[PDB]
Amino acid sequence: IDLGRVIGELIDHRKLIISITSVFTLFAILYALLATPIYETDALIQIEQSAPETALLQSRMILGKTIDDLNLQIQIEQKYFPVIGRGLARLMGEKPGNIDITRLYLPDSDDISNNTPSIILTVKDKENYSINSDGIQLNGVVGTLLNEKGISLLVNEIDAKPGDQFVITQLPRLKAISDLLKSFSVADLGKDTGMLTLTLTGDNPKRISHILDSISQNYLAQNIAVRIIDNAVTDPNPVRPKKTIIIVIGVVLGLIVSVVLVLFQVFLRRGIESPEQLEEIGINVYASIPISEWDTLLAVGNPADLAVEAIRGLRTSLHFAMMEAKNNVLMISGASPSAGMTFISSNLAATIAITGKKVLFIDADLRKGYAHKMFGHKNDKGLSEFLSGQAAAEMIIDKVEGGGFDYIGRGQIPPNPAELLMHPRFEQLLNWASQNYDLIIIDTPPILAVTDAAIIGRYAGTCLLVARFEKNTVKEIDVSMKRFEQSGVVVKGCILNGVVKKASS
Amino acid sequence: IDLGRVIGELIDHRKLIISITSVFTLFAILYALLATPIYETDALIQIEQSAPETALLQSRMILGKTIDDLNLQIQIEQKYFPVIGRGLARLMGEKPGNIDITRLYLPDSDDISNNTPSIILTVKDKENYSINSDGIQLNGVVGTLLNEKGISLLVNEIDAKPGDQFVITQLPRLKAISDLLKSFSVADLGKDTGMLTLTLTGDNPKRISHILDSISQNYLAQNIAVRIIDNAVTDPNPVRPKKTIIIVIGVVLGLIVSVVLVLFQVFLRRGIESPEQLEEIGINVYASIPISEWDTLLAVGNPADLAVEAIRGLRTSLHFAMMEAKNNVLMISGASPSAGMTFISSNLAATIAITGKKVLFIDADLRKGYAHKMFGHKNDKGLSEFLSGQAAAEMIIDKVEGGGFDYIGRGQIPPNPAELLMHPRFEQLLNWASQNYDLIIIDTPPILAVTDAAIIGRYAGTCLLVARFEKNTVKEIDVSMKRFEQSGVVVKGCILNGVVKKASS
Amino acid sequence: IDLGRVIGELIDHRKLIISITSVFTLFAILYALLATPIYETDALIQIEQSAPETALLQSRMILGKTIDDLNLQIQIEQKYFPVIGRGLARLMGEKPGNIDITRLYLPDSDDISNNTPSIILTVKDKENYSINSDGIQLNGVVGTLLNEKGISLLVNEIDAKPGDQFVITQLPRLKAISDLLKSFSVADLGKDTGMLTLTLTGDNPKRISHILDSISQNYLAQNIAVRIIDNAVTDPNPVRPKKTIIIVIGVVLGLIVSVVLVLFQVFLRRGIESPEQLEEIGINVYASIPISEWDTLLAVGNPADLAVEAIRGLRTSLHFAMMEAKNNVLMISGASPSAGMTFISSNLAATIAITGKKVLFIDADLRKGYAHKMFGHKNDKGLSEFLSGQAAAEMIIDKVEGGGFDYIGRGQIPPNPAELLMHPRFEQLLNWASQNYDLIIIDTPPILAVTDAAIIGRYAGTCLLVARFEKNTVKEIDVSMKRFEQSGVVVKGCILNGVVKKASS
Ligand SMILES: Nc1ncnc2c1ncn2[C@@H]1O[C@H](COP(=O)(O)OP(=O)(O)O)[C@@H](O)[C@H]1O
Ligand SMILES: Nc1ncnc2c1ncn2[C@@H]1O[C@H](COP(=O)(O)OP(=O)(O)O)[C@@H](O)[C@H]1O
Ligand SMILES: Nc1ncnc2c1ncn2[C@@H]1O[C@H](COP(=O)(O)OP(=O)(O)O)[C@@H](O)[C@H]1O
Ligand SMILES: [Mg+2]
Ligand SMILES: [Mg+2]
Ligand SMILES: [Mg+2]
Repeated sequence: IDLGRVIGELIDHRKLIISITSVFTLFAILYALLATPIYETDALIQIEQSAPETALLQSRMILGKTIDDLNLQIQIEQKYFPVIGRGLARLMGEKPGNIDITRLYLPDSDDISNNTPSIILTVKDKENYSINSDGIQLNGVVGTLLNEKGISLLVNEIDAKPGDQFVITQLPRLKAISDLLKSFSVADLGKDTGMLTLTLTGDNPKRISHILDSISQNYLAQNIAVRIIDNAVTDPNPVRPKKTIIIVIGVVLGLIVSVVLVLFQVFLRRGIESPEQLEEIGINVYASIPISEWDTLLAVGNPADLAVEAIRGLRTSLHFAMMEAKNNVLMISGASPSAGMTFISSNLAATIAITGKKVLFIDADLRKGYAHKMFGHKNDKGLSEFLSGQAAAEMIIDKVEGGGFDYIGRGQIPPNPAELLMHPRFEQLLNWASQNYDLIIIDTPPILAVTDAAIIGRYAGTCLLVARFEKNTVKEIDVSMKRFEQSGVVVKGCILNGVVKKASS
Repeated sequence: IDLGRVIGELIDHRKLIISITSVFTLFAILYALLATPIYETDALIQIEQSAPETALLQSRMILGKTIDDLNLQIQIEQKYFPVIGRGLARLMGEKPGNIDITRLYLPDSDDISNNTPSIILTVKDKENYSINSDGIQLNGVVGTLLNEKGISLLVNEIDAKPGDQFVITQLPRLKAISDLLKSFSVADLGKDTGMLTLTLTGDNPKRISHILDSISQNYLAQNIAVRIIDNAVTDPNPVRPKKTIIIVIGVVLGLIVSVVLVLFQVFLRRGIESPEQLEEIGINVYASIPISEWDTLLAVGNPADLAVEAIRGLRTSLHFAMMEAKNNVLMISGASPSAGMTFISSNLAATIAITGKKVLFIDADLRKGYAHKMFGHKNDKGLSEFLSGQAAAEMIIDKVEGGGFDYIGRGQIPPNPAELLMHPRFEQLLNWASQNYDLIIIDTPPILAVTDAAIIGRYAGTCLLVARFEKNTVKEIDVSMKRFEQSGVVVKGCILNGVVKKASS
Repeated sequence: IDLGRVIGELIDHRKLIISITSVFTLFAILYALLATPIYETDALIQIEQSAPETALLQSRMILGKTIDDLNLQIQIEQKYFPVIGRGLARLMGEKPGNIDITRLYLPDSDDISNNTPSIILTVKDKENYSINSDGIQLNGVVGTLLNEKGISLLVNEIDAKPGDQFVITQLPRLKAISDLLKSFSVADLGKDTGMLTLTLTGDNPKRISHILDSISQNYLAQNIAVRIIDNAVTDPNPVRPKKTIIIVIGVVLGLIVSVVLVLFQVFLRRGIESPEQLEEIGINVYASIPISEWDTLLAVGNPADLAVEAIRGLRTSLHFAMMEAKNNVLMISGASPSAGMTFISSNLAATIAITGKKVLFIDADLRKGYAHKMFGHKNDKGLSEFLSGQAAAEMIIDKVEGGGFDYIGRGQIPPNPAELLMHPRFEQLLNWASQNYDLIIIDTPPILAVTDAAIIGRYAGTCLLVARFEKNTVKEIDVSMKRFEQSGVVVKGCILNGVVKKASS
């Protein structure tokens, strides 16, 4: 391999790479702007050791005393239905509300799994609110305590706009202790000094400072039955999410997945890339027709098309190739269907007729031939009707309107096309036509599908294959040439079709 | 690869390398001369340990006491609108001013984000000043305190020229402590001694000394409720920016990016570099025409041009190549447009006519032919009009004024050029002309674009391709030769055009 | 590569290597003999630890007390205008003078940058002196103190010749302390003992001993409110500059830069080195003419020259090469101008005429031909006048005086040389001359520049190229041979010219 090839492949697939990288970067930006910020508060205490004090601070007694003091077993969560509602509310500048609950007691269903009872509180005004646990609706008022339906609740100082909802959960004490212990860290920072740094992370910058102050005070009171140097304060810059590293990771991930996909697609290509691939085997490529981005003939609708220019190049190439041929019959065929045989043949006939030579076009695709549709037709009396014997040699020839050449349609689809094409009346037709016309072009089905082309090619002076640019492979074209030679038909060469411009070439 | 090639490439691209390196060095010099200088002050104290004292010095209690003492929570910044205004003011020798503020209290909006209120003070004279916070204009006087609009301010000892502006911010205490702690360092320097080195970096050489003295005094007073050996002094040589290393890094970065760009451009070149590239394939290069830096013929305006000398070399080469040819018709063609076919053909006709031989020039570029413009014209009755049949063989031939040879213009642009060129009247014209002239030169469109050149080349005794120096590639020229041979036209050889002098060759 | 080639290259470039190495060694010797000597004084004290004492000795309190005691803040420098004046004065045996200043107080301008005020003192005699600070001239006398113009000065014991000048600077205290601390070192030398070695380097062998004694005494007095074993003494042998290592480094640096330059020049050579380089391609080198270090013909002025001997060798080689040639016309040409075509042709004609054969010399360089100047001329009626038709075949032939052969000059420079040379009168001239002379030699312009040589070579029986020894390359000669063959001219071979003797061959 070489650098030029890889750079060309990257240039060709630029749209895919850009789209994938942009999608990944957009997802990264959305996550980094919608993820909830996490603040960190710190405190510094002095040990008058410090190896067992790390375990004493994280023991369930200290944390449990803190949780009992601060009522951390009442989980209040602002209610947003979607997974991005909270982030959108924060971005729009909306101020989150809060409720001070000093007493909560749910009926404690305590089944096998749901060990955490929860209710939903809807704020109707600054004073009253509605409560629903499992569809049971109740009404409560700030101030006076509520003892109804096995539910006890005391709510103070609602701070939210009316219509807001809050999920109130009474999680078990061990769950609260585990949650507190997950986000709480103790370090020595000197490995020998009495200095201990206590760290607590959480999404509420004031609550975490209060929690760490309570932890420190409880530990201090417990020890004297240690010195608090730095009481806990919260860093106003969140520690998570780290937006810049997230976005950089997203961009690099997009680039690497795009490069992997591009390499995978490149290594899985088998189609023909250039005429030199065919010419390595020993197949003369007589032309390369580009894609015409422009039920009518292109050589007639848009005579100045680039594809028609390539076809004129093919015409002047054939005027020299088709010399010293046994007759004036040219047979266009191919390996696979929808390669361009009818396009090539019809347009070539048009470009050769505009130069003043009489041209006959025969649609010998007795199976899926649509030439009569493209030329303007009387569908009666095609090639089939002549071959089966129910027509004459003069009632099957029609004239293309915007063309300048005659044509013979397929006719009705027969049940035995390959056996009709073997009748000697076909050779009689070709011998008769080879005296009233200057050129005869025959369109045929593929050869890798059926065998009609190989029957027709016996009476053809020149035979050319059509290879589609990306679809067919060199193996298919070689197999087709060999199958034609096995049946006694000499293929003059190939015609690459549907070519497009690639920066890797 | 070899050393000579890389040295030649470096010599050829010297201008690009010099420009890029100079731009990078200029940017580095601008940064190193405009970046604000940062001074460093040091102190040395003695510990009568020293592992917890590093944490005690950087604790928020000591720094907070220092900040409360020195009022470091009032941030005063000189106002320069651009990002280089301060550096320019320092370079021009301007003395920065300062204000001693002993009391500031802003209304403390304290919204979600802007936790730091700020005002702008404009100095009108040595005594009075103007204040604007959010468009609210107020006037104040040094001395008497200001208590207006929820704003309290006491300003003493303004030292600046009138018209200067100062941004006064009241940043939060924790922000001030964090900023102080970011630029403050403590080290032991012996890992066992009681000697501690305290270091403080800042842009004001006196303020940092005062701050470090206050830090040391506060720590000393706290401990006795330690010895100060070296009170803080400031090194007058700034520690940042380090100009020499910055400039060296800039120069080396410029050199490496220039070398990378040069290597990238060299590895992405595909055009023809020397006639030997064409002669490897087996194409006889008959000449190499240099660029003529000098609507007129070069072989006439400047007969002593270097390009005309190369064309005379081509003329004497052709006088030997064109022997034993079937007729006296020469066809100049090419692979891509704007390669030099009309330049080469017209100048060659001029140089062959100055030697006393009758020369006919034909502009068979029926699509974009401008020869009549270059020769002085009566645009009627060109090649088109003759081919279509509406003109005679004698009404199309005109004479070049400063030339010495006849010519035939294209005429009106036809709708079917390639089909006009196939008429036998073209061959009749060439056969008639081959008896009244000594040489016939035909200019043609490219062959990779259209097929006109391949129609004309049937009646041409000699055919030569023109390859542009850097534009065309060996692949294009090989494809063109093969496409000409496929149509029965033997190409004698090639003509390299637009050559320039490269030190890598 | 092989050892013989590199040894030969080194022998060939011996002069360059010797010159570069001698220049580098001279610069090294000048630096090592003009750099100011730096003495080192040492002391040894005993610590009754020693880790904090290193920091206590280098603290600003001890050094500041020393500087206040010894007045190290008054910098007195002997005035020499050049950067080598002090070294020259020391080498000539001149004794430096000194002044004891016990009180200095400058006005202390104290601007942004110049924090060190300074004055210049000129010694008029043993008693009085002149002072200038910024053009303000004052006169002072030893003894009585000076208090004038904001300048206070007390000068004692001037020791210098009259007319000497001294720069007196009052540098800031911190600058003096930093300078003292830069050259002062403390070491333990045992890592555990109480022994401390104090080291001080400076250019005054007595002052540094006094300074180190003061440092030790101040530290000793401070500690007792330690034992001084070895009071400071100065090593009379300077520690810097180390002359021998400096000179060795200079010599080795010169050798390596010379070798690098030689290798770079060798790898950048492209010219022809030996006739075998041409004979590899398949070009017969018929001679190799050496440089003639000796407006006249060499074969006439100095017939026994070595170059004329090589030309006689070429003559006897040609007498065999030029057999079976179609006529007796020899054409000397070349690739690039100033290769030796006229030298070779004229001298060859002289050496062939001295053997009794009639020789005609033609100067067909119609552009820059100076043969008539070298032969003695009547500049009228040259080749140009004959070709244009305004002269006869007998009025253009002249006789060389000290030669023995006839010649034809170019004549007036024409506007169309290449088109004059194509006239059939040139062939008529050559055919007429080929019957009255035994040999005809034609001198021509280069072929890589113009095409005249290729026009003339059609009528030349033998054609030889001239390649200059170092200038031309094998590529140029191959291109020239190919361009001659493209135009139908067979080049018999080459002639290497301007050869010199190289030890690498
Ligand atoms: N170079 C081309 N540019 C534009 N359209 C093309 C080109 N080649 C084929 N086609 C069109 O795509 C369709 C498939 O080609 P077609 O020749 O009809 O199939 P088949 O090869 O099986 O006979 C057709 O409608 C044809 O007009
Ligand atoms: N060696 C050259 N030196 C100077 N100008 C040139 C040279 N070769 C081509 N040109 C000029 O650049 C333009 C493009 O060349 P041209 O021959 O006219 O295009 P084309 O090859 O398509 O016929 C022209 O204006 C031509 O005069
Ligand atoms: N081997 C040589 N020894 C001494 N002088 C030489 C030698 N070769 C050429 N020259 C002199 O150097 C100059 C350049 O050579 P010359 O033959 O005149 O140029 P050109 O090859 O273009 O005709 C001349 O003055 C010539 O006399
Ligand atoms: Mg079909
Ligand atoms: Mg053109
Ligand atoms: Mg000369």
